[PDB]
Order: sequence, then structure tokens, then C-alpha cells
Amino acid sequence: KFYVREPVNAKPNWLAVGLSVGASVFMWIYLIQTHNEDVLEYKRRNGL
Amino acid sequence: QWQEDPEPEDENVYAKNPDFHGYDSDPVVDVWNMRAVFFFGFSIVLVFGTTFVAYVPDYRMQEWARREAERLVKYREVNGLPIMESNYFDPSKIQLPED
Amino acid sequence: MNPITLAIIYFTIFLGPVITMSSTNLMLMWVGLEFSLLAIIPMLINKKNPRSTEAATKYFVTQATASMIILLAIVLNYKQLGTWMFQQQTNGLILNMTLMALSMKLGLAPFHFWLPEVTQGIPLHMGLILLTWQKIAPLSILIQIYPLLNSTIILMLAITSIFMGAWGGLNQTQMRKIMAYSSIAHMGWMLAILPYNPSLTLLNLMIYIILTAPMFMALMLNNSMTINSISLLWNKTPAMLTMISLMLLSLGGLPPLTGFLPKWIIITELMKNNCLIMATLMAMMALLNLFFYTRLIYSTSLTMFPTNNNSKMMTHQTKTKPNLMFSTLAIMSTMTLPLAPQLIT
Amino acid sequence: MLKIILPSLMLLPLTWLSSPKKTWTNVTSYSFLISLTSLTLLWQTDENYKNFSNMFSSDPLSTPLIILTAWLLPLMLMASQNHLKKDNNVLQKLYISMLISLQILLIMTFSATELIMFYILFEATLIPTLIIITRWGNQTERLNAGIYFLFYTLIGSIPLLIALILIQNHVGTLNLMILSFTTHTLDASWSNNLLWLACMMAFLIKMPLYGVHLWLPKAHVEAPIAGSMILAAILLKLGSYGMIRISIILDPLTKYMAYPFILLSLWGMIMTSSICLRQTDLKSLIAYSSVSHMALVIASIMIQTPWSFMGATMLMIAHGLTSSLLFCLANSNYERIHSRTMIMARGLQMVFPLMATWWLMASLANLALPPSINLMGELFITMSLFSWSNFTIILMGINIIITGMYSMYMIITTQRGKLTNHMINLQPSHTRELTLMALHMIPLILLTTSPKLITGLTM
Amino acid sequence: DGPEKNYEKTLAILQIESEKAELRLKEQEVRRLMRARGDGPWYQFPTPEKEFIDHSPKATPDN
Amino acid sequence: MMNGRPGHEPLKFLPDEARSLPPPKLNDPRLVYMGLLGYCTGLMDNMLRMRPVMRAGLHRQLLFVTSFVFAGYFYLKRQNYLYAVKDHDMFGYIKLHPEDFPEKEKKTYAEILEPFHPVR
Amino acid sequence: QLLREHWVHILVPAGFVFGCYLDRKDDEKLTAFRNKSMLFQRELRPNEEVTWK
Amino acid sequence: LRYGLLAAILGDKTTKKLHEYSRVITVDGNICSGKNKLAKEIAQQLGMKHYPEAGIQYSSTTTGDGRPLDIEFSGSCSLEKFYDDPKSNDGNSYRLQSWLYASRLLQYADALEHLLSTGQGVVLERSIYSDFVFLEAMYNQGYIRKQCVDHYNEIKRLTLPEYLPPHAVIYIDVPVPEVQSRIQKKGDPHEMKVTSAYLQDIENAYKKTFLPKMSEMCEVLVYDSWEAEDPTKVVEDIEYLKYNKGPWLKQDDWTFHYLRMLVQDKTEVLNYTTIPVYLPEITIGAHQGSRIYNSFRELPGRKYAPGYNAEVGDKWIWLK
Ligand SMILES: CCCCCCCCCCCCCCCCCC(=O)OC[C@H](COP(=O)([O-])OCC[N+](C)(C)C)OC(=O)CCCCCCCCCCCCCCCCC
Ligand SMILES: CCCCCCCCCCCCCCCCCC(=O)OC[C@H](COP(=O)(O)OCCN)OC(=O)CCCCCCCCCCCCCCCCC
Ligand SMILES: Nc1nc2c(ncn2[C@H]2C[C@H](O)[C@@H](COP(=O)(O)OP(=O)(O)OP(=O)(O)O)O2)c(=O)[nH]1
Ligand SMILES: [Mg+2]
Repeated sequence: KFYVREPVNAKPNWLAVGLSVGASVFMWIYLIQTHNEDVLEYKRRNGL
Repeated sequence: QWQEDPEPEDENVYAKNPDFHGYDSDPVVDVWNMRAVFFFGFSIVLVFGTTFVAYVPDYRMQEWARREAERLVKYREVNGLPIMESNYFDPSKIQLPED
Repeated sequence: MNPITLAIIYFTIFLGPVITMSSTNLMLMWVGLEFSLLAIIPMLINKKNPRSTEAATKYFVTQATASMIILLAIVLNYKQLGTWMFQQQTNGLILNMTLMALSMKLGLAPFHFWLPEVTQGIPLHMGLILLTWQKIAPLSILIQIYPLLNSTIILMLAITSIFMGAWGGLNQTQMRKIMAYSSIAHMGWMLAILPYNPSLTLLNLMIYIILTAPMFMALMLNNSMTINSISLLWNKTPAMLTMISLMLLSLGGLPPLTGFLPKWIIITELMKNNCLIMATLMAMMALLNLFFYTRLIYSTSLTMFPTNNNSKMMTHQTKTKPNLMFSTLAIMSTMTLPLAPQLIT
Repeated sequence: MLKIILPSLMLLPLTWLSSPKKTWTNVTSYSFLISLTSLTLLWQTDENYKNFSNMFSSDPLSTPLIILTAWLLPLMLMASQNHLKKDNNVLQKLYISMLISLQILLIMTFSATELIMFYILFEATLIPTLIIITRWGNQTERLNAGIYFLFYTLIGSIPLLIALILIQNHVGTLNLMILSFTTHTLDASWSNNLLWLACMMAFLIKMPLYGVHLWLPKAHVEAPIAGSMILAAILLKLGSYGMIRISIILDPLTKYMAYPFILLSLWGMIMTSSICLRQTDLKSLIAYSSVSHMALVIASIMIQTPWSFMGATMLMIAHGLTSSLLFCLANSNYERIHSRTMIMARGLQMVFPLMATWWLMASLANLALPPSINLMGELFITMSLFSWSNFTIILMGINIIITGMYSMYMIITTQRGKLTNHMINLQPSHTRELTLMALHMIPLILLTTSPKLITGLTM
Repeated sequence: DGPEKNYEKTLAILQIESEKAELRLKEQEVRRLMRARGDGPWYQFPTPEKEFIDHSPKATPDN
Repeated sequence: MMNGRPGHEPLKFLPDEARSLPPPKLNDPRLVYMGLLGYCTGLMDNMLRMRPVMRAGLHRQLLFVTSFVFAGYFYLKRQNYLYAVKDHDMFGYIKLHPEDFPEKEKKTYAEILEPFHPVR
Repeated sequence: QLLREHWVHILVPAGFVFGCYLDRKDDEKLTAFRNKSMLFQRELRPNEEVTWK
Repeated sequence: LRYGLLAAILGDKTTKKLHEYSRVITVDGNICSGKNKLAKEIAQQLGMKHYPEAGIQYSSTTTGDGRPLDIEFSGSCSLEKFYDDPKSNDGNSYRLQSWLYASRLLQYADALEHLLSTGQGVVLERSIYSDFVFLEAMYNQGYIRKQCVDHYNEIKRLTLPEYLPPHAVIYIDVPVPEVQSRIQKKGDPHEMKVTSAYLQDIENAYKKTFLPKMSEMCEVLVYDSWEAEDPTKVVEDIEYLKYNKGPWLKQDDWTFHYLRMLVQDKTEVLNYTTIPVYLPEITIGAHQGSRIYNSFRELPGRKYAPGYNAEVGDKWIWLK
């Protein structure tokens, strides 16, 4: 124990860490899926 | 009076480092900075860059323009043509206004 | 304030402009304006000091008079056309009264005399709420009737707004008054581009909001109400000087900041509509605005004003005040010029 | 152009990620490599222009300015890394970031193919030099100098923006080659005269023209050494480059509209050379010499002769090199004696022989000793001006006489004479600053050896 | 790579910029014509909604 | 000016006609700059909260970059749709009114007489 | 540990390689007049498919 | 900060957590008059938290590692230098007085936060309400000047009415010759160089301003030394005290909530102690300020936020 008072950031907020990492992963996965679907829809609409 | 720090006096930097090169206080970083400045500034820029610029060929068509001028001079002198026509453009392809 | 009245007052503050923007009826737009004014008065007078009382009183009587003129215009239009919307053939007198009353509600010159005084004497968060949220609904009302307005009166209001905002910001040292005159100048720009392209009015409004929000947050970090108070920021929060300088330069419209984009595209549209004299005069007064911003930058960032002895104890203490949304708004108001075709429509 | 722009951009993460004991070394070495990369723009084996992309292109006029900027960045770092030894690490890295951002934005400005992007990068270059002057300047008057510089430039540049938007509305693209090909002759009305003044006054302010030159001496005096170098060696030339770029669409009314500015340039170069004769501040003397040389450049660009354009380009490059060298020598004396008084340090030839040699060579470059590119530019400007009117030779001759006079007066009063023996704090020499003088003088020698590189657009 | 690369790149750039200039001028003319006499998609100013009108029989027959 | 066009769905972010447009390439300078802005936002947030600038809050920096790229992608798709429909309306109006947009005949540089202004 | 302590020396060369790659991307973007210029309109040699890359 | 409007709504009511000994009791007296022992025993046998007198190093001991920092970090003022030369031309006296007032303000905020958060009472030694006695003694002895007095009064006006006064004010009346004798017996060479005029100014400031002003809004417990020097009769009086006056009666849950937020935001507490009034005794200047600030930032455990300093053993930095 270094600080005389326990800091609010002594331990990582695990709920916030898990929620932020899960949100980042979900957004990347959804972004890749919707990009692939947009590519496929563009190909299907323009006959390519 | 307001609690202001006094004026700092510049010490003789050569007193503690007689081989000072102007770059940094400690000698090792100073001498490596000197070597980097000389090597990357003089050795590989003022020499290799100078050589590259010197061996850029036909810079803005100097020697090509000279050779083409010599060829045209030979052609127009053996064919009796004028060296330079007074009109750059042929008058046949220029439509002058009627009035 | 107990959370019940906090929820009621903040929900009505939110609901005012929302009703105004979503309303087809002029009467419902007017009652949205009434909602905004009535709900924002108690939070203005919340600190219960004489200055807050005077600010609340001045704001109340000004907005009440302007709302009565708005209601006169609405009733006269209902008399003339039988409907509750200025459609196409409403009287030019009615439209000019609507424009004049909405400009008095907005706070642009020569109806601007209350805005620095109301912005003074209220807390910084209420100044932020005023200078950002309270201008959306009158601007929405003006945007809905853009082809009907009078370009001559609008341009006169805009040019005097930018002139008086530049001169007031040049004179003032109080940060709230400086931000209020900044609001007057930017409202002048928005009004200037209003009859020609309201999309640029919305763009300038959004740029001004995302520039004004973190400047007020940085003021809210230490309750720095003065030039000197923001000048000793290097001892308190040294990490904010660069973002303060960048946001003030963006407010000045200097390239390559994204705050140059609204002035640039507004000038471009005015040049397309052949109002070169107005555009040039507005640009010169914008240079004057940039001058008082630059003097502020000199005070807070580029030089280092003398500090106090108790600032050592303030550095001993730790703070958690700057929120997560400060840096996002600062970056989006600083480094977004290369996305200009996306920012415009 | 992207192969020069991208690693100059990557210099900033290098600056902020390097160790504090390695930051200067790494940034200096990689900026030297950046300059060596920038030397590939001289590969011009054709009459065409190196249009690299839709927004970046190279020119026989733009190329020497880009190479000079890329060469001046490491020299600025070497010049400025001595007065920042008693400085915080994050402030040192911020100063290096300001210099790198200046170099990046100036390279983009010179390589721009579109005038609105040119104006955006113009103001983008206006910002960090103001930051440098205001934050790292020495005396009290740096704030007033920064205000004067910033608002002279801004009041100049606002009608330039209005004029550029007008020309864009009239033509359609505001692209340099499209304007150069589909140039239309103006009908010489009052509106066109005002349009001409609007698109020329910004560049005339930043040149600077006489009468509006008042921002330059105080800005150069109050600026730090790197700021003075970048100002006097790039930004005035940026104004001249803007004048050359925008003058192509101003025919024919520039022929009579150039008259007040030519007179202002000639009489102002005489007046500023006289001020150099009677000036008590060394940096002020160098600044007013810069004003006179840029007045010569203004006159050449106004008279619009191919000889004038070539002399303008050669004088731009030569004056940038020699003015940066003079500022660096003056800064070496300022870091010695902590004063800028002209007459305070006198017998410096005795204590600093090699630095006196650098002083002598810099002054001989300043007074246009043949066969240097300084004399090449000045001589061809004189030839074009005499072709324009034979009576300009009187003003040219007076300016040349006073130029030699103030240069040799500077040499005599700073090096020759008895030594001020009270100056006990005369450290011998820094290898860093001697290297800086050498890195200024050697490119002057090489461009003297091959003057075909900096002839410019016309020849 | 040789001069033909730069030559043809310059040709492509000039074609792109000339097309962009012509498109911008045409856009200005289109906007001016639509604002003067709105008959295209743009500048369609609003109008009271037709579907909110009573058509049922009323008390007074003279409607 | 384009809000009153026929077939305009109210408060519709991406209408179905936008599906005809090619999507952004997902590695393009606009989205790369958006991710760079998100990373810079995370670094600036750390510096203002007096944390280590880069080695602190890796999840926070990842969330900033991810959210910036996500919002930038969808906003960029919307702006691409808006510019596409603007050009579509412009070309359609030009085709509908050809008499107001006549094809002017540009003569060659042999029948026009540009006045020559000598520089001397 | 040299890769850990000298990783900062690859940023500028990486930027140089990336700039060269982006220049190549612009070159292959601007190919609307490849072997279509009236000055350099030549017939393709049988062992080549483009005049320049 | 964990506490907020959300925590108040979920239920953190101060009035719910109060009890009969949730009192603020401030012990006051002269320079050396039975004050440290009495407060200790009162807190010990009433189950309250004892706050000793806020010295120069109070913020240093309550922040960071808790070690006393260097003097240039902690106020740059010396009590021993004040005792040796009270009329020194550098301005040590008013710098010391303003720094001690700021330290007392921080301690009062800490005690109020503790009382509103846990419900335990606090026994302070010589809180902010009894520091103007030292200010007026310095002024009447000519040690400081009228501009310093006006600056102190402005800071006191800006800071003092935002908080609540103590429930009980105990005073120890010890005469000036007895104070002098106790100072001689203590044996501090610097503290021995004080003047009976200064001590009498302290006592006069007490009796003329502090006692009636606290009498009009809280319970006053003047005792002699013999009524003191036995901390059980005082505790019995505190037990049979009836608090029927003062602004503590009108406080409710939301007033307590806003007060708790104010006293838990420590920069908001010390905001007005750093007003930009450029008084030469307290203003410093850019060069000295930068040197001191950079040295304090390169102090161990002070470079980053608490919990983010890896050199003192903080972990999981990359996950927070
Ligand atoms: C650094 C110097 C600053 C001051 C001098 C600046 C230039 C002075 C000369 C130009 C006029 C002012 C700038 C106009 C910019 C646009 C020019 C243009 O497009 O012209 C064509 C246009 C004309 O438009 P047009 O070209 O479409 O004309 C139509 C013509 N027909 C119909 C035939 C097709 O000119 C203008 O619109 C000029 C109006 C200017 C009115 C405002 C002037 C304000 C004051 C200016 C100076 C302010 C700063 C200095 C203050 C004092 C400091 C000591
Ligand atoms: C382009 C913009 C530049 C902007 C500033 C750049 C600064 C950074 C520079 C980095 C390095 C780049 C160097 C650029 C110049 C290169 C000089 C060079 O080598 O030029 C080529 C030249 C041969 O070229 P060539 O074609 O023969 O010349 C024309 C004849 N038709 O080669 C030669 O003639 C050989 C040259 C090297 C050999 C030594 C020469 C010594 C000369 C001594 C002169 C002494 C007198 C000087 C008097 C000065 C008075 C002030
Ligand atoms: N000038 C000045 N001195 C102060 C101030 N506050 C405390 N002191 C000094 C007086 C004493 O020399 C020293 C310790 O204060 P105390 O009153 O606690 O004295 P001490 O502990 O020696 O005795 P005691 O607590 O009475 O038993 O601090 C203040 O505001 N101004
Ligand atoms: Mg004690």
C-alpha cells in the first residue's frame, strides 16, 4: 500500500473492461458482416 | 516582492566536458549526435545527393534540344530552307477574319 | 433540487425544442418555445444570488416579449390565411415580425444587449445549456420558413450581429461575456447563410455547438470566469493548454481547423449568390473575432502568467472532473477539416 | 510527393516515441534522409511537369522550394537544439513537432495543384510559426510581433480567399493547369482591378511589400533562431511563389496595375538598405536586408519578363540560404553575449577565426559576389528591369552600393577592430554551429557550380 | 519509368479536372433554374396536406 | 434543398436505393483518418485524465477507435448516397430540360482572334 | 532486446515504403490514357501488355 | 467519485445515517493551552474521529504517500522563520497564514466528508472559524499589511459560508503569562521568541469576535485550565448538550447531498483559495512555478493519477 487513501482506480473496473471489449468486438464483427452483405447486395443489384 | 526565481547563469560547458561538440551535456550522446549529423548530413546527402543531381541526364532536355537543333540546322542548310520561318504557324491553317 | 424536480425541469428543457422541431403547427412550435423558456428559468436562478436573479428577470422579460410578438405574427397569419403555418402568401409584415422576434429570442444584434448580461451571473453549465440548446428551436423555426424571409433585413441583422459580436468580444475580459459575444457573431453567420442554404446554417450550428461545449467544459474544470483565472491554467491543468489553443483557433476560423469550414462554405454560398460586399465585411469582422480569441490564447497558453501559493495545494489534490465526452468533442471540433465533403451535404 | 510527405508525417511519432536522450539524433538523421529523398524531384528529363497525383505536382519552380524546405528542417533542428538544453522534454518534443509540421505543410503548399488547397496550407503554415514566435521568443515584444505577423497576413489573405472563390465560380475548378490552359483575358474594368488587388495583396503582404513590411523586422527579431530561419528562407518565397502562380490569369491588366508596386519595391529597397546602414540591431539589419531582396523579387515578378522570373527564382533560393546563414551566425553571437546590439561585440575575428571566415563568406554572398547565384539572380533582375525601363538602373545602382556598404559595415563592426576584452564568456566554438554554417555555405557553392537547377519555369 | 507515364498521367488528371469543372458549372445552372422555377426534385417548398380534408357529408349542404 | 424531392422517406438514414451504391472499401483514407482520430481522442483523454498516454486504458482506446470507425463507415455510406442522388437529380433535370442546356459549339483556335498583349 | 529498444527506427522507413505504395496506387488510378496519348500512341510489343505500370 | 446523484437516489441518506454523536466539535485555545490532549480524550471517549491541528504539511500527509514533502512543495512557508523574524520583507508571515487557512479548509472538508459519509462525529483542533484570530494578531502586531488582511477576508468570504459550522465550540481560556510559562517549559527555541503583545492580540481576537459569533449559531463551552486538564467534565457537558440553534436544524437529505458533493470535490473546495488576486506575498511567477511544479511531478507517485504510477507498484494500468 503506497497511497494513504485507496484510489478509485486501484483495481480495474472489470465490468467496464468486459463491456468495452465486448462492444468493440461486436462492432467490428457487425461492421465486417454488414460490409460483406453490402458488397454482395451491390453485386446483385448491378449484375456484377 | 513576489517569490520569483533568480536569473540563471550560463556556465562554461567546456569546463566539465572539454571535448564538447555543441549537442548534448553528457559526452556520449554529444559525440553520437555529432557523428550522426556529420554522417547523415555530409556523407550521404552532400555527396550521394550531389552525385545523383550531377548524373541526372538530359535535365529539362538540354542536350536533346541541342541535338535536335543540330539535326534541324543540318537539314535546313542542305535543303536550302530558312533556318527559322518568320511564322511559327502555317498561314494556310489560320482563318483570318474578313474585316 | 431534489431528483423529482430535477427530472421534471430537465425533461421540460429537453421537451421544448423537441416539440418545436417536431411540430407542424405554429401554435405547437410557440408552446415549445414557452416550454423552453419556462423550464430554463429556475435553473438560471438556481444559485439564488442577486446577479442570477437579475439575469433570470432580464431573460424572462426579453423572451416573453419576443414570444408575444411571435404569437402576434401567428395570429395575424391565421387571420389572413385561415391556417396555422406561413405557407407561401402570408404578409411580408408578418414574416418580418416573425424574423425580428425570433432574432430577439436568439440574441443577435441589435437585439443582443441582454445576452452577455444573462450569460454573466449564471453558472458555467447553465451558460453552456443556454448558448447551445436554447438556439436550436428558434433556428428550426427560421429554417422552416427560409424561402419566405426577407434577405435585406436578414443580411442587415447578420452584419450588425457579426460587427457587434466582434467588438464586444474585443472589449470583454469575463469568459462568459466573451462566449456570449462569440455566440452573437456565430449566430450572425448562421442568419447570413439562412435564406440561401439552411443546410449550411445547420452545419455552422453543429460546428459552433461542438466547439462551444468543450470550451465551456474546460472552463467548468476550475470555474475560471476570468482571463487571469484561465491564465493560471498551466499550474492547474497543464495538459489542456494545447486543446484550449486549438479550440480557440477553430473558433477563430483558422485553417486547417474544422472551424474554418463553416465560414468558408458560407462565404462560398454567398459568392454563389453574389453578395460579395457582405461576405467580405463578415470575413473582416471574423478576423476581429479571431483577434480576441488570439489574445485569450496569449493569456492562457503561449505565455505563463504568475501563479499563487495555494496552487501547490491544488496540485496536491487530484481531480476526476473532465468527462469522457470532452476529448471526443475537442478532437471532432479540431481535426475534422479533411472530412469537409462529408460534413457538408 | 507522397513518398516525401508520409515519412515527414512519421517524423512526429518518431519525435514523441524516441527516448529523451535520442530524440534530437533520430529526428535530425531522419530529416536529413527526408531531404535526400526530396532530391529525387530534380529528375526532370523532359519538358513536362511531374504531376504525381490529382492533388500533388512538381515544377521547376516548386522543386527548389521543396528541396530547400526539406534541407532547412535538419538545419533548424541543429540551430535550435542549443537554447533548449535547459528545457522540459515534452516542450522540446513540442518544439520539434512544430518545426516538423511547418516542414510538412510547406512541402504540401509548394506541391499543391489547387489554389484553395494552397490557401488552406498557407494559413496552416501561418499557425505554428506564430506558436513558435510567441512561445519560445525571448523579449516581451514577441507577443506584439506575433500579433503583427498574424494579422498582416490574415488581412492580406482574406480578400485572396474571396478572389479564389470568385475565380472558382467563374471558371469551375480552380486547378492550376486548367487555368493556365483556359486562361481568359480580362476586360479591364473596376471589378477586375479589385479582383487583381484581392488576389495579389496577400502575397504582397507576405513578400513583404514596402509600407506593409512592418511585421517582418519585429517578427524576425523576436522569433527564435529556427523561426527566423523558416520565415526568412521559406515564407517570403511562399508569397513570391503564390504571386507567380496567380499572375497567369491576370492578363492584361497587370501591365498597368503593376506600376505602384514596382515603384514601392524599388524605393523601398533603397529605404531599407539605408535602414541597414543606420540600424543598431543585427537581426533587424538582416531583416531589412531581406525586405530589400524581396523587393527586388517583387519588381521582377511584377514586370513579368522571363529573365525576371529566372532571376526571381535564383534570388529566392540564394537569399533563403544566405539569410538563414546570417541569422545562424547572429544567433551564435547572441547565444554567446546574450545581446543583439550591433556594436557591442567588435573584435570577434581574433577569438573566432573560422566563424569569421563563415561571416565573411555569408556577407560576400549577401552583397552578391560573382559567380554566386545571388549575383545571378540580382543581375538578371537588373537586366529585365532595364529592359522594362532604362531609368531603373539608377535605383538598382544605388541599392547595390548601399547593399555592399551595409554588408561590409556589418563585417567590420562585428569581426574587425579591437577586441571587446571584457566579454569573458566567449566559448571557443561549437562543432554543431560550425557544422550549421558549413551546411548553409556548401549548397550555395554547389548551386553556384550548377545554376541550371534553380532557373525556374521560364528557362 | 519514362516520359510517357507522366505525360499520360497528366492527360488523365486534366480530363478529370475538366469534367469536374463542367459538372460544377452545370450544377450551378441547374440549381439556379430550379430555384427560379421549381419543377425538379430540389427546392420543393411545402404545401398543406391533402389527406387531412373532410369529404364526408356535413350539416350544411353548401360545402 | 433535396429534402422535398419525390420519394423522400422522412427521417430515413439509409434508404433502399442506397443499397445500389458500392459500399466504402473499409480501408480507405476517410475511415483510416476516422480511426486515427479515435486513437488520438483516446490518447488525449488519457493525458487529460493524467494517465499514461499510450500504455493505459487499452480497452478504452480500442473502443474509441472501433466506435469512430463504425460511425464513420455508416455516415460515409449515407454521404455517398446523398452525393449520388444529387448527381442523379442533376442529370435527370438536365435530360428533362435540354433546351435550357444547349450543347455549345467550341470553335478551334483558328477562327477566334485572341487579342495579343505584348510584355515589353 | 535490440528490436524492443530500437523499434522506433522503423517508423520513418515504414512511412517511406507506404508513401511509395500510395504513389503506385495513384499511378494505377490514373491510367485512363495509358497508350492512348496522341504523342505516344504506339503498337504494343507481343511480350508486353501495358506501356507503363 | 463514487458518490453522486445516482448513489443518493439508490439511498445514501445522511439523515438516515446520523445519530446522537454525529457532531462537529472544534477545540480552540491559545498557543500552548491544553488543546491537543483535550480533543484526543474527547474523541476517544465519545467515539469520534480526532483531527489534529492542520499544519503546513497537512495536504502532503493526506495525499500521495503521506510523507511530509519538501517545503517548496508545501507552501514555501516556515513557522520557525515566522517566529524568528515576523516582519521579514519576503512575506513569510502572510504566506504562512494563507497556507494554514487553506490547510484548515482542506481538513474541514475532509471532516465534513467523513461525517456525511459514515455518520461518525469529528473533533477538530482549531478549524477555519478560529484562524482569523491569528490573522488579526499578525495585523495588529504589524507583521502583515492591510492588503494581506483584505485578501484573507475575501478568501474567507468566498469559502467559509459554503459549509456548516461546528455543532460545538469548546474554548480553553488560559491567561497570557500562563501561556508564556508553558511556552518556556516546552523548550522550543523558535517558539520561545514570541511576544506577549501577540499572545494578547490572539486572546483579544478570541474574546471579541470568535466567541460571540459562534455563540449566535452553536454551543460554546468556555473552560478554564482546571475545568480542563480533566477531559471528563467536558465530555459530560457535551453529552448533556442540547443543540437547538444553528443551520444544522434546517438541513435535509438533499442539502446534505449537495454539501457532500462539494466537500468531496477537493479542487472545488480549494477553488477560491487560488483566486488570481496578485498579492506579492503569495504570487510566485512563471519560472519558479514551473520549476516547483516539474519537481513535484517528478516526485515518486505524483507523475500520474493515483493508481496509475507504475514506479510505486500500481498494476493493471493497461486495463484501466
Ligand atoms: C492587405 C490589404 C488589405 C486592404 C486591401 C485589400 C484589397 C483592396 C482591393 C479589393 C477590394 C477589397 C477586397 C475584395 C475581395 C473580392 C474582390 C473581387 O472579387 O472583386 C470583384 C468584385 C465584383 O464582383 P464581380 O467581379 O462579379 O462583378 C460583376 C461585374 N459584372 C456585372 C460586369 C459582370 O468586387 C467586389 O465585390 C468588391 C467589393 C468590396 C467591398 C468591401 C470592401 C471592404 C474593405 C476592404 C479592405 C478591408 C481591410 C483593410 C482595412 C484597413 C486596414 C488599414
Ligand atoms: C535544386 C534546389 C536546391 C535548394 C537547396 C538544396 C540544399 C541541399 C543540397 C543537398 C545536395 C544537393 C546538391 C545540389 C547541387 C548539385 C551540384 C552538382 O553536382 O551539379 C552538377 C554539376 C555538373 O552538371 P553539368 O550538367 O555539367 O553542369 C551544367 C553544364 N551544362 O557538377 C559539378 O559541376 C561538380 C560539383 C561538385 C564538385 C566540387 C565543386 C567545387 C566548386 C568550387 C567553387 C569555388 C568558388 C565559389 C565562389 C562562391 C562565392 C560566394
Ligand atoms: N502564526 C500561526 N501559528 C500557528 C497557526 N496555527 C498554529 N500555529 C502554531 C502555534 C504553535 O506554535 C504551533 C502548534 O499549535 P498548538 O496550538 O497545537 O500548540 P502545541 O501543540 O504546542 O500546544 P497545545 O496543542 O496547546 O497543547 O503552531 C496559525 O494559523 N498561525
Ligand atoms: Mg497541539
